[PDB]
This record gives sequence, C-alpha cells and structure tokens, in this order.
Amino acid sequence: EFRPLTLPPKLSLSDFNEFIQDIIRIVGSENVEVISVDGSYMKPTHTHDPHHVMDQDYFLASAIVAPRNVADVQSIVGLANKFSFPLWPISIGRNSGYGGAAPRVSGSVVLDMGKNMNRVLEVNVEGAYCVVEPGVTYHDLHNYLEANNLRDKLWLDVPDLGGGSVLGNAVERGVGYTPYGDHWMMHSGMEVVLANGELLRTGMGALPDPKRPETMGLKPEDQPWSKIAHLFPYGFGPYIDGLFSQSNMGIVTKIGIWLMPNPGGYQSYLITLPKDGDLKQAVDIIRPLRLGMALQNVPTIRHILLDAAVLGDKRSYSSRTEPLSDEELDKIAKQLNLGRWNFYGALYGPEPIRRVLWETIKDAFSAIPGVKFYFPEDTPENSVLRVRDKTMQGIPTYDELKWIDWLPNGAALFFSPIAKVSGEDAMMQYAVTKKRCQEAGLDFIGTFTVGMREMHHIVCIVFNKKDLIQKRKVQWLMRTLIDDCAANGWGEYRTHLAFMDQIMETYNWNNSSFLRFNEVLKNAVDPNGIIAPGKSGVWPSQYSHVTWKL
Amino acid sequence: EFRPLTLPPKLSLSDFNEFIQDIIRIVGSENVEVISVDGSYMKPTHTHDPHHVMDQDYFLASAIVAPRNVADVQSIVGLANKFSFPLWPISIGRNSGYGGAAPRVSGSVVLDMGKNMNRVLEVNVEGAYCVVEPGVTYHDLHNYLEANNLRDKLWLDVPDLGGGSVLGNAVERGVGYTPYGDHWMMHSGMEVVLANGELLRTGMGALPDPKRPETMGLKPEDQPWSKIAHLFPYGFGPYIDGLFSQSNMGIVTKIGIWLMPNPGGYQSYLITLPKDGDLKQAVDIIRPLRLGMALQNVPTIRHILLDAAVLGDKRSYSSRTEPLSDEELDKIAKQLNLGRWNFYGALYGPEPIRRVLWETIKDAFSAIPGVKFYFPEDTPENSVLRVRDKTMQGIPTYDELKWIDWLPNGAALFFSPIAKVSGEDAMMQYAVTKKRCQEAGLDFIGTFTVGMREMHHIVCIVFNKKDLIQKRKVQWLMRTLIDDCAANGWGEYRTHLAFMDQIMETYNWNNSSFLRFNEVLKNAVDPNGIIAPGKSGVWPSQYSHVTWKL
Amino acid sequence: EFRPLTLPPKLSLSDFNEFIQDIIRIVGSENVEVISVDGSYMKPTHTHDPHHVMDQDYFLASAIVAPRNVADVQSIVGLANKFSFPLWPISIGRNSGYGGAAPRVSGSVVLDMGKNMNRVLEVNVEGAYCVVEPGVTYHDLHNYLEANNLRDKLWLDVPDLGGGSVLGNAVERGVGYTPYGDHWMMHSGMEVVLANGELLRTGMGALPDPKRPETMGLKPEDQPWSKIAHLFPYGFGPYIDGLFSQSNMGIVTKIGIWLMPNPGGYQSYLITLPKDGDLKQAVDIIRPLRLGMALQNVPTIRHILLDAAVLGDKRSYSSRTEPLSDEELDKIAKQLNLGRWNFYGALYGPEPIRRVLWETIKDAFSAIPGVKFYFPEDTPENSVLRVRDKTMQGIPTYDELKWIDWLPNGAALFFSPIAKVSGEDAMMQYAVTKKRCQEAGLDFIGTFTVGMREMHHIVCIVFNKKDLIQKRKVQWLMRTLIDDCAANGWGEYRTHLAFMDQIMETYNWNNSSFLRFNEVLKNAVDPNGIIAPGKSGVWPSQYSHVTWKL
Ligand SMILES: Cc1cc2nc3c(=O)[nH]c(=O)nc-3n(C[C@H](O)[C@H](O)[C@H](O)COP(=O)(O)OP(=O)(O)OC[C@H]3O[C@@H](n4cnc5c(N)ncnc54)[C@H](O)[C@@H]3O)c2cc1C
Ligand SMILES: Cc1cc2nc3c(=O)[nH]c(=O)nc-3n(C[C@H](O)[C@H](O)[C@H](O)COP(=O)(O)OP(=O)(O)OC[C@H]3O[C@@H](n4cnc5c(N)ncnc54)[C@H](O)[C@@H]3O)c2cc1C
Ligand SMILES: Cc1cc2nc3c(=O)[nH]c(=O)nc-3n(C[C@H](O)[C@H](O)[C@H](O)COP(=O)(O)OP(=O)(O)OC[C@H]3O[C@@H](n4cnc5c(N)ncnc54)[C@H](O)[C@@H]3O)c2cc1C
Repeated sequence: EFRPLTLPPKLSLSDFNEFIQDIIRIVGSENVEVISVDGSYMKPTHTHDPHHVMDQDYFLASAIVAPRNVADVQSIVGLANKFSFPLWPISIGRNSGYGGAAPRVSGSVVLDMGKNMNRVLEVNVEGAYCVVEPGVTYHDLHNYLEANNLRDKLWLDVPDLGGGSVLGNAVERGVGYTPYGDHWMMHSGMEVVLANGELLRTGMGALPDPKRPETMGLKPEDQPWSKIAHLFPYGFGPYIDGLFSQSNMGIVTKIGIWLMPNPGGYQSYLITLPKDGDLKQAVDIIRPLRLGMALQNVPTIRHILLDAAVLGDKRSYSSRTEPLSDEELDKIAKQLNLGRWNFYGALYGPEPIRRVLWETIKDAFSAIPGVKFYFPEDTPENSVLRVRDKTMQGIPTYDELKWIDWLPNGAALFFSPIAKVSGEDAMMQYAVTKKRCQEAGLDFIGTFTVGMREMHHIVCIVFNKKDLIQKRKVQWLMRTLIDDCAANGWGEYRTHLAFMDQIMETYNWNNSSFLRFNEVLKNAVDPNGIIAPGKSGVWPSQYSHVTWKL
Repeated sequence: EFRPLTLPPKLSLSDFNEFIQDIIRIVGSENVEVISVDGSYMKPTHTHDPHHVMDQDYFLASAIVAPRNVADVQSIVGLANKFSFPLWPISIGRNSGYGGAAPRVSGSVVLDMGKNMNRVLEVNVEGAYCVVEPGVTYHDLHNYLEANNLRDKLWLDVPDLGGGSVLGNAVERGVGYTPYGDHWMMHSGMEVVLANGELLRTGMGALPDPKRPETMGLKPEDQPWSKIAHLFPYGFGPYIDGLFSQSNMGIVTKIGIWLMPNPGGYQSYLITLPKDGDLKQAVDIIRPLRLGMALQNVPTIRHILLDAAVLGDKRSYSSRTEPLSDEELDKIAKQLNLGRWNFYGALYGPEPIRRVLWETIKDAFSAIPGVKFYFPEDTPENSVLRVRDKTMQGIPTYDELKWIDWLPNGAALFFSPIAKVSGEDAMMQYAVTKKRCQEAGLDFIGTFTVGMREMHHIVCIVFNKKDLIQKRKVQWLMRTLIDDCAANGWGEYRTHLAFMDQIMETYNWNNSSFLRFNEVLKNAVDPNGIIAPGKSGVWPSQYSHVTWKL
Repeated sequence: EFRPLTLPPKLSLSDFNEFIQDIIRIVGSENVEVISVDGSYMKPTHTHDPHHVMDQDYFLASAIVAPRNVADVQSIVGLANKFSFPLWPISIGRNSGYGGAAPRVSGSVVLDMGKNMNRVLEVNVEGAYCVVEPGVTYHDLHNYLEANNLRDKLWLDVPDLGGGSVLGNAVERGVGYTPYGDHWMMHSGMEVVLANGELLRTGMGALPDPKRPETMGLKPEDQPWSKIAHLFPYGFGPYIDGLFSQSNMGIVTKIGIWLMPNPGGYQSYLITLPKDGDLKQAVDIIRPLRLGMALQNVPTIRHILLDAAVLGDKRSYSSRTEPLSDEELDKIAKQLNLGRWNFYGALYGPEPIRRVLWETIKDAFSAIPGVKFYFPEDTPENSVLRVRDKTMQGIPTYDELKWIDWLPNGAALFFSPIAKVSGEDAMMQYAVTKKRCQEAGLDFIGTFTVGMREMHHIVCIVFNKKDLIQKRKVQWLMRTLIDDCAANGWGEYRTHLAFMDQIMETYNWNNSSFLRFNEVLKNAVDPNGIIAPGKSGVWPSQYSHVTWKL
C-alpha cells in the first residue's frame, strides 16, 4: 500500500513506498498492513492505543508488519537501518492500560512478532522450564501442557488475564501470583535480534550446543541450545540480560522461563478486612509472614471496588456520576460479603505443611476485629476467590477484564508506584492517591501485590474514553500523582506511553545520571536509532528532546 | 615514589611520576604505594597473585592506591582518564584461586577500595537489608550485627571463608549456603563510579530521597537513599545492574544486600554416601527435593579429599607424591567416618516444618545403601559439619582455609563449570575432570554446590607454587579442562585472570556475538579504556587482542 | 605562587604554575594572587562567597587576577583558551546575597576588572549619558559629578547601597529607584572582550568614529566612540546586547548609561499602611497609578522588619530565637511610627506638576483606613525615609547594610520572584513565602519593588553563617520556595550561585527549549568553555551536567 495517515520522522512518501514494497516481498502481502478501530481484548488492535488517554490516533503506527520468523526480523531491521525507519516491536499487543500495541513515535512500523512466531519451542520436565516465542500466550502455554498432560508435573504462573504473552510480560517485568510470580526473575536464556540485526543469545545460551550430525547446517535462530542454557541465567562475564527488559536495546525473539513443579497440595483463600483503615494493620501483619515465607506466592490486597467492578458496572451499584461515598463502599462490601480490603493468597505443598502455615496466617490476621476466613467452596459461584483460586495455581481466566467496564466506555490507565511493606507507608500512599482521585472526580480503584520487601500498588484509573473532559482530568491526575509520589519518595515500576518521559525524569538522582548512562548505551548499539526510540524515556540522539518528550 | 617494576602500556616514567604525585596529594602518602611477597589470608597482598599459576610477578601492579572515600575515586578516575592509566579495583583482594588482588594488565594501579571505604552504612530491620561499602568483610558485618544484638532478628549469608567482602563477592556473583545463597540475586540498590567518573545509583536508588533540611548540601555519595532503594531492585526502564557484575563497566562503591530474618529454627546435617559412584543416585535424588524446596539452602556435595584436606595435609595421610588411589580414598573415608561423597545441608523454620522436610529428605536418601545421617552433636569436635553448621547459619569461620595446604606450598586455582542437577550429567563431568587431573598427576578435589536447576562444580586444583613443572601441568590441566567441558556443553561461571580469554572464547555461539556486544558497550562507556581492561575477556579498543589475550 | 587550594577541572599543578607565571609577567605580581576571610562590604573578598549558604570554601577561586587594562584581559583570555582555564569576571565583587565575587566553578581565576579599570570615561551633558569601566562604583560616579558640579544638570540612579558597580549591576539587570530605575534599559553602547578574545562594541558603537589626526594609531579599546553610540542602543541588524546580561557570553569592559537631567523639583514621601493585609488594597491602588505615571520612579513596598532591621538587630527588639509573632510586628510598627507595610516613593518635576500627582496619590491611598503620609522633615533623624529620600534622587548611602545584621553572623541570600501588580497575586506570593519562612524558623523580611507591569519581590533571607543547622534550613527553604513559586506560575529574575541550575530548570517550557538554545549559542562562541561556565545554568559542553549542576 501507498499512503499512510502518519509517516515516521524525516521519511518521504516514496521511501515509505519503496520500504513497504521491500517488506511485502520478504513477508508477503498477508503479513504487511498499511494504515491509510479500538477492537477487543479478543482481537487486540495493533495500530493504536485502545484505552486512549490522549486522542485515539495520537500514538499511531504507519504500518503493521508480521515477520514469519527470525530471519524476517533480521531483514526488517536491515531495511529500517537502510531507511532510518523506527520499529515498534510487540508480542501480543495486549499491554492494556500501558498503551496497548501503539508505538511511542507515530509513523513507526508496529512489528507484530506474535502472529507467526507462536511456538512453544520446548517444555523440559527434569529442568522444569519452558522455551517460548513472542506469540505463545499464557492460555496457549496452558493448552500445551494440558494436551500433553504436563499439568500433573508442572504449573504456570499467570497475570490477572490469560491472553498476554509469556515472553512479552516477562520482558516488561510483569507479575503473577504463584511462588513464581516475579516473571523476570524466572527467566534464563534469551534470544535477541540486535539493532545492527545480529542474533545474540544470553547467559549459558552463548555456550553453543556441541556439534552433531543431526543439527549441522541449521540457521542460528534454529539451533538447539546447550544443556545449561535455561538452567543458570548468568553464564560468564557481564550479565546483560536486564538491558533488554523495559528497554529499546533489542528485539526478543525467544525466552526460557522456569516452571514450578506441581506442589503436591494447594489451597487458595480470602481474608476479609472490615474497615478502610485495616490496610495498615494487615500490611504490618503481612510483612514478617512474607519475609519468613508463611506467605508463599504473591498475595494481593484488593480494594472493594476492584472486586465490585469485576461483578458489575458502576450503573449496577449507583446511578451517581461522582465518586461513591465511604458509606456506599461499606454497603457494597456488605452486599458482596467482602470487607473494605480483601486479601487473596494460597498455601502450597503437602497438607502437614499447609496446615501449620495456615494456622500461622489465621492467628496473625486474628488481631484485626471482624476478620473472616474463606476457601473457594465457602463463597458464591461468581466470586473473585473462585477465579483467583484458578489464578493462584497458574490457570488462565478472563473474568477480571470486567472491571474495565466500570464506566460507560471504560478504558484503563495504570498508576503503578511501589510502597514499602508497611501499614504506615501503604496508608500514606493510599491517602495521597485517593485524595487526587477524588479531586479528579474518579472512584479510587486499586490493588497492592505483595512482593518480598515491597508492594506494587496498582491504582486502576478507569475513565470514559469518549468523554474529552474526563480524559483531560485523567491526564491531569496521572501527572500530579507521579509528582506527588515522587515528592513522597515512591517511583512507578511500569507506565503508559504518554507518561514515560515524566516517569524517567523522576529517577534523576545526581542530575539524571541513570538516563544519561542508558542514553550512552543506546546510541552505541543503535547508531540509526531504529529500535523503538522513546521507550521508557530513552531517546537515540536523532530524536531531539525538545521535539519528542511528553 | 619514583620507579616501578612495570609501567602500564604506553605510559612514560615521567607521566607515571606526575600521576603518582597527583594521587599522593589527593589521598596522602599513606594511601599510595609504588612497587619498585605472597603474604597471608590474614593480610592479603595487593600487588600480585599469591596463588600464582604463572610466574609470581606475571600479573603485577605498578602501585596500590587507597581512596579515602567516593570523591577520591572520582578524582583518581579523572587522573587515569587524563593519563590513560588502567585501574584495577579490588574490595578486599582475597579472590584466592581467581588471581587474588592482581590486575589483568600489569602496570595497572590496584585500586584498594576496602582499606578506607569500610563502613556498614545501614542495617534496616523492617526491610531486612543492609547497605555496605567495599571494605565490610563478612566477619565485620557479623560483628556489626552482634554488637547491636541483631543476630536474633537478622542472619547473614556467607561463603566458605569469612574474610571476603560482601559487595566484592556479590558483584562476582559468589555463592553462599543459607537460603540467601545466590548473593547477586539478593542485591538491590548499587552505587557506581562510572569510567567517565560520574556517580550513578541503580534501580530505585535513581529515585532520589525527597529534600529535607537535615540532608541539604550533602555530596551525592553522602546522600541518603529513597525508601524503596534497597527493597525492589528493578526501578524503572532498562535494568542495567547486571552490567556491573563480572565486568569492567564501573567501580562499585556501595551496595544493598537483603538479609534473611532469623528463621525461628535451624538444624544442620550430614549425609554420608559410601561409594564414589553414589554421586549419581544422590544428584537424581537431590533434583526433585531442591525444586520442591525440601532442600531450602544451597546444600553441597563434598568429595572426600575436600573434607580430608580440611583436617590435615597430604603428608598426614600418605607419603606418596602421586595421586592417592581409589582404595586409599576408601580408607581415608573410613578413618574419618565419612563417605566417598558427603552431602551437607540445613533445615530452617519452626520444628513442625523442619520435622516433615527432614523425614522427606531422610526417606529419599535411604534408597542409597549404607547412607548415614548425622547432626553436628553426633560428630567429632574437629568435623567439617560442626564448621559448616556455623556456615549454613551465616556465621563466618576460617577453618576451610586448611585444604589449600594439601601440598607443600599449596596454592589454589578453581576450575568452575556448571552441571545439570542430574546423576548422569554430574558423573560425566566428574569423569571428564577426574581423568584430566590424574593425567596431570594431581589428586581430584572438589565440591558441587546445589542451585535450583544447576550445580556449580568447583574442582579445587591445589599445587606446589614453587614447583615449576607442576605449575606447567596446572596450566596444561586448566586449559584442557576448559576445552573438554566446552566440547561436552558445559561452561565455567567464574575464573582466574590467566583463563579469562580462553573462557570467554567458549561462549562464542553465533560467531562470538556475546563478546562483540560487550565490547560495543564497554568502548561507549570507557573511551579511554581505563577501567580494568581485560576483565572477563572484555577489551577496550586500545588493547590489541593479538598483544593482550592469553 | 605555586600551590592553590583548588585547581580548575582537568588542569595540572604544572599547567597552573606555568599559567600563573605567564599572567604575572603580563600584569605584575601586584595584580595576581594565588589562594594557597569573609572581609567586609568596605573591602569585599574576591575568593569566595562572604554570605556563604554552602560551606565557606565551596565556591572558591584558585587565584585572583587584576588586568591593568583591556589589552590585559585579551591576553588573559588567550592564556585561558591555551590552558582551558575558566575565568570568572567580576567588577566590584559586591554581589552580596548572590554569591559575592565567588566563581560558579571552583578553581577558576577570579577576574578582577574593577581594581585597575576604574575610569569614568565620559560624562556627556547634551546627550545626558555617561560611559564607564567596571571599577566605577555608584559612589565614585557621584563624586565625579560633584567634583565637576554636574549634579545640577545630571542625576544618577542607584540601588540601595552605593558601593556596587554601575556596569556590574546593569549587566545583572539590577534595579534602582528614580525614574531611571530599570538599569539595563538605560544602557546604550557596550564594549566586550569575546571568549575568542576579540574586542566588540555593540549598537551604534559598531559604527566607527570617523578618522582624524588626533585619534590615529590608538588601540581599539582606546578609540573614541561615534556620536550616536551612547544615544540609540539598537544600531543595525540583530540587537545582541541582551546576550551579555546575566550570561557567560563575554567580558564587559565599558558601558554607556543614560543619566536623568535634574528634574527641577523633587519630593520624597512615605505612606504607612497599618495592617499586614493592607498589601492587597495597596497594590490594587498602585497598579493604575504606576501605569498612568502618577508614580514616576520605582517605588517600594517595604515589610516592617526590613525597616526595623535597618534600625537595629533582632536582639534589640526581642530576645527570641524563633520568628517574631504577628502581635510583635504590630508592636514594632507602633514603636517606630510605621505601618506593617511602608510605601516609599518620590515626585519629580515642577511644583505645579508635583502638586497634582501628589493629590492623586494621596486621594487614592486614602481608601485604606489609617494611612498616614510623611515627608522626610516629618520623621526622625534616623528614619529610612530620610535615607531613601537620598536614594530616590540618586545619592549613594550605606545605611541599609545594617539589616544584614538582623542575626548574630547575619549573611544574606535573596529569593527573588516576580509578581503581577495585583493585590491578589502579591498576597498569594507573600502567603506562600511567609509560610515556608516560618517552617524554616526565620523571620519573614522583604520588599516589593514596583515596575510598570510587574513587581520584583525580594525576600531577604538572613541567617547565621556560623550555624550549620540554619544554613541547611536556608538551603531547604530556598529550594522549596523555588519549586512552590514555580508551581504557582512565578519565576525568579536573579539568583545566587547555588540556585542557578534549579532556577534555570524552572524556565523549561517546551522541554527546556530556552536553555538548549542558550547552550547552542554559548558553545559556538566559547569552544573551550573558558568564560564563567555555569553562570545562569548555562554550561559549555566540556562540563558534564551530571558532574556540575546543583
Ligand atoms: C485487566 C488487566 C489486567 C492486567 N493484569 C496484569 C497482571 O496481573 N500482571 C501484569 O504483569 N500485567 C497485567 N496487565 C498489564 C498488561 O495488560 C499485561 O502485562 C500483558 O500481559 C502485557 O501485554 P502483552 O505481554 O501481551 O503484550 P505486548 O504488547 O507484547 O507488550 C510487550 C511490550 O514489551 C515490549 N516488547 C514486547 N515484546 C517484545 C519483543 N519481542 N522484543 C522487544 N520488546 C518487546 C514492548 O515495549 C511492548 O510495548 C493487565 C492488563 C489489564 C488490561
Ligand atoms: C578456600 C577458599 C574458599 C572459597 N569459597 C568460596 C565460596 O564458598 N563462595 C564463593 O563465592 N567464593 C569462594 N571463594 C572464592 C573467593 O575467594 C571468594 O569469592 C572471595 O570472597 C572473593 O574475594 P573478595 O570478594 O574478598 O575480594 P576481591 O579481591 O575484592 O575481589 C573482587 C573482584 O570483583 C571485582 N570487584 C571487587 N570489588 C569491586 C568494586 N568495588 N568495583 C568493581 N569491581 C570490583 C574485581 O574484578 C575483583 O577482582 C573461595 C576461595 C578460597 C581460597
Ligand atoms: C543590602 C543589599 C542591598 C541590595 N540592594 C540592591 C538593589 O536595590 N538593587 C539591585 O539590583 N541589587 C541590590 N543588591 C544586590 C547586589 O548586591 C547589587 O546589585 C550589587 O550592585 C551587585 O554587585 P556589583 O555590581 O558590585 O558586583 P559584581 O560582583 O561585580 O557582580 C557582577 C556580576 O555580574 C557579572 N559581571 C560583573 N561584571 C562583569 C563584567 N565586566 N563582565 C561580565 N560579567 C560581569 C558576573 O556574573 C558577576 O557575578 C543588594 C545587595 C545587598 C547585600
């Protein structure tokens, strides 16, 4: 195709046309689409942000290209370096609340790795790992284990939804809820296409599999990996793996992710905390238990509107347009059999071990008046606990998508700071965020996900995407929250395309030493600045800061 | 001082003299030493390799410089960039078996960070972490916890000896034996002086501590850290921390290391395996247990000569000059009440939990004929179990230094490949290594340290450092082992100065893609190539490969 | 001399020594001083900041050099470009509250232009202007006019003290209180030594004086100026004069400043405003009057503690260590016969004209209850009005120096934002600043100086320079005020050395477009970055931002 809505920087329409003809001959007309529709979670869009906080077409691809295999990504990168065409690689494109599949720089080709590079490459039982391509979603990996009956020996670790990409999510350093919840720390052995187009394998993946007749003459992408590749992630020398997470330093084509053995015993549970103020005592209680491993997985503390929004839109609970009152939150809590805060967790391992920990957990949460303990069986058929019971054993579900429908044309945007695992800090973060949410006219909706020495506080901002006034309030909100949390010593761990610059500007100790160093690294490996310029605030030097920053 | 034995590359005697007068005025004559003695573990040398496999003066400093603080490192870096003088930073300089304090390039200044930058900067109880400077040895951190009575709340994780540096060891990705044994994975928040001399803090350390009257006007090195700096290592954007382990990308001035809470119950144990061939069954047994966490710490599988060498030199068991026979190893085993292989481990937590796991461990090791189970009380006063009982609870000891005295002027050199956690692989690596040791005329001495999905096999080569014939056999051995292990799909995780190029050459998948990328990074950040050139085989472009590689 | 406390960046001791011997042979040993004392207003220091907010030696010269004439500055510039030595030019060095004579970069040579380049070059009566060198203080220019009896034809315009430099103050865009109070707007024709060392004259000064026998053979610095040089500032083409105010783009050697003709009638006056809240009504009143020119000069609105501090230290009014209360300020007001706010002004011209405006002023201020009107005769012998009566007619005094002695070892630091000429805005800025001063534990002390469409609000922070705790609170205060005022839409017009980067960061519309442009200009004209690097936050490219910004 001939004429796109937006062309990448400094590129002419003829270069665009030459380039797109070049890619079409490499991958076929069925794997290329020129943009000359927000869609669904089911068939995500790959052209722009479906949960658009800015105008819909603000972050817009000029074309979508689907490589057939690693060789095609090498050729595409060569082309982009020839024409200076920025690429924006995506795996599944479901980064909802974070920009979706939209590029930071409009005019970029969205590189759709996941359409054709789909394979579950290996599932290794003795080493309890899997190797995967960008296109394997959590649902797909689950089906792979089920079809081969591997569920009895190995379990997966999934986020709240099941359509996301195992590799995609892990390179963003996403989180899950079993004891393998720290996705990025469970990796070992990644394959990357560098900006120069050279293939590179990290860790023990750089120690080549010894030659043998059966693997002679295979292209590098197609070679097997040496025995320790997916078992010990460090290899030898500088450990460069992290340069590839939340970065623009390369295109990840394959990754090994460690899988937990069936634990031989499982029990999910829900602890309802009656009062809004019970967050403080609960976190204080969670601290020592999470450090000493009575709390085995990544347990969450859900605010009552998160659960309420899973079960029904705002219209179903109130006809109010403004934020529900405190008294109304107590009525919704009572209506659903939940507290104002709901703690979700799971015990793993043999009964004798589950028993002891469970009594420790129970006994410690008993200092909170009115606490109530439930197992999935004890709750209604449509409960969040019955969904999270599946979630905390690695089974993918889609039920929790429903909270995005809290409002009319509900879109999501995530404010994601990190808090200490302390009631004092958690209340304070809450207090800060709640106050700005109410100034903005939005219900506070959020969850804390409990890590070992930190909690990821996901404030779920939901707004009407067809309401220009509220979109502007969301943007006012997000920007102020960033600043306020920064003034209180808290940083966000992951964000949307429009907030990357502002969030990187917050990590400016010693006059921005941290981004300068990233900048130095980036321009050495991408001298044409073709790999997703702007991702995380890191700009190659051909992208003036005055022009491009937000 | 005026005239060093060796000058760094391309530097004149006059530039050397100017430089050293420049350093003397910054740090004082007491903190600078010109080299115009192997020493002890007690007072390590900082001029060369005390366990010299090459000639003693092969790797030699021109001078030793001890910065007083971070400002001094900054100024020293500026001078090195002015004169193009290569710096070799050390923390404690006890990297015995790995080159000690010796620089890869002779003529380099050895930067002694540990003499004056010694401080335990902070021990945080609620967050269960500590922040430290290069000079805090494990023994020092231990004493710090004892003086303040923190041992009841927090434990350390130590390597076999206690004199090493907490930071030094951790940036080498060193290993320990409690559940916090993956030293590098326990870090969060590092401070680094870049090659350009700029101070940088990683992760959440880049999110500055909010201003307040009490901290106004403090030099950047002296500023407090924001609340989440030592609690969540990822921060935001590219996770660049790993670029600083086993690298020459920076000079680490401070690091945060997560500390394990007193577990409320501890019991070490020893499981003796009668036969040489029992390794295989044992590892096959260890696999599922380690994966399902019945084995909580990093348990080890010591070969009988390791324990034997701790208890007495070779002269005490035989007057032989050649390797002890198999029949002799069985006699030494019997004499000491140990098997041919000895498995050391520890159970953590409340009694009810220790009980269940201990029965699971017992029962699974029972499939090996003649297995015997000991607690420290059950063994003699000089046993390795009573020493390692301390070691698996983070208490520092120095007893295990005695195996370096197996031979007359015993020096150590470590051959450190990684193996799958499988009887088959472990036997095979053992077979390969044992064969080459006997060809070399040396006793096989070693340990396997059990990681989750891998084992670190430390073959401990001990030789007479005053025996030129054997030193040459050591070098013949090491180099052949590298190749043999590489030809069987195994790579080493850490190595000595003289083997770094050969070991990086082994991680050459796709025509050395991994080292080219490291080179690209290094020359961007060190355009004068003044930070430890050659470390891990990574050479700045001013250091011709033909000239410098070994 | 041989060994300075601090050397400029990247310079060796030997280059320093060579350089200083080179300068000594150009200007003599009497004109050069190596720094191997805070002093007084009378004999200002030229080595560091006498009103030090940071440690005393924080901003420190390596040497002081006093050029004999323009040729000497040219040669000094050549040497600095040869050695890359940063120069910090000063005229008188009395920039008290703004860093004094201290360089932004420590190690810089302080260039003392005023010691030897002292001359009143010309006082032209028909054109009502004067031409001056860096060393002509206002007191000196005053004496020059008196000696020749020119006071009857021409008046000066002075700042609160008389020792400052006419040129120095003017290139800082300093303010005065007659109708000629916008010092920078009264200039026409400047002479500058560029960074490359070339002499340049601006405006009509670029149109050379026609040749004539009497001026043949004169060095360029010594040539007369063409007739219109000091009469029309614009010249032809780009008007580049402003690139030389509050900048590091050149070294100003001579300037022409327009002088007001004796007005043929003068009467100063004081209007006391009883209440703290009367600021608002007063400013609302001042607005139309200032715009329609009933208020002819630059009238000021002094806070009661400013006048109180001129008359006696804090010990004389209270023995309190904390801020005086509101009730105490009313008592001090009553004691001195002043309001809580005191408006000082002056009427110029023939009696008939003074009469009419004076009735217009009186009548409009009459809407404020309790207002009282004084002429100098009506007040006591030690009043501020009798001092400012002199000040509003261009006569230099030193009386107002006494407010710096409010506290024990009182030092001054100025927080200088701009406010709209509106009661609403003025109160609001006052509210913001007063709140932060009380949190800091300091008395609020300040003045508003009334411009045509804006007011310069000088918050005069006075602190004990030997009190480390309060110095830190001063720094905490200053930095928070900057941010607070920025968050309310107000920027500072001038600042001290330690706040320059933070204040330039505030003028960051469109991703700092304004400073990028300044950077581009500066590196073209100073490729060695030797003229006052860092002045106003503008850094030559050899000065890494990470390293140098505060
Ligand atoms: C209701 C809801 C719930 C969510 N719950 C969770 C949760 O529990 N945990 C969680 O972590 N997230 C959660 N998310 C956030 C996000 O939706 C998921 O993390 C999702 O899996 C991320 O998208 P993806 O991995 O499918 O898609 P992708 O669009 O592939 O996103 C990948 C992103 O990482 C980079 N990237 C991806 N692939 C590559 C590659 N091959 N090479 C280089 N860079 C690459 C790019 O920066 C890109 O923007 C949730 C979102 C919603 C809407
Ligand atoms: C008998 C014996 C037993 C051992 N047992 C163990 C064991 O169980 N586990 C284990 O891991 N090791 C073991 N070691 C190996 C090694 O001796 C220890 O890891 C020791 O702690 C490493 O030295 P160090 O950390 O004190 O000293 P250092 O000499 O400080 O070594 C640090 C090294 O890392 C780098 N480095 C250090 N500090 C910095 C800095 N500030 N900035 C930049 N780079 C830096 C340099 O490359 C340097 O060579 C053993 C050694 C012997 C002789
Ligand atoms: C009690 C008190 C009251 C004050 N009242 C006033 C007031 O009413 N109005 C006011 O404006 N200020 C006031 N000031 C602020 C300041 O003290 C005066 O402006 C003073 O005249 C400025 O110093 P200077 O001009 O003598 O000295 P200098 O130290 O000469 O300062 C000149 C500055 O401008 C630059 N500069 C000077 N000469 C040159 C040159 N030749 N070439 C290039 N750059 C040059 C440099 O950046 C330098 O730092 C006051 C200060 C105090 C302590």
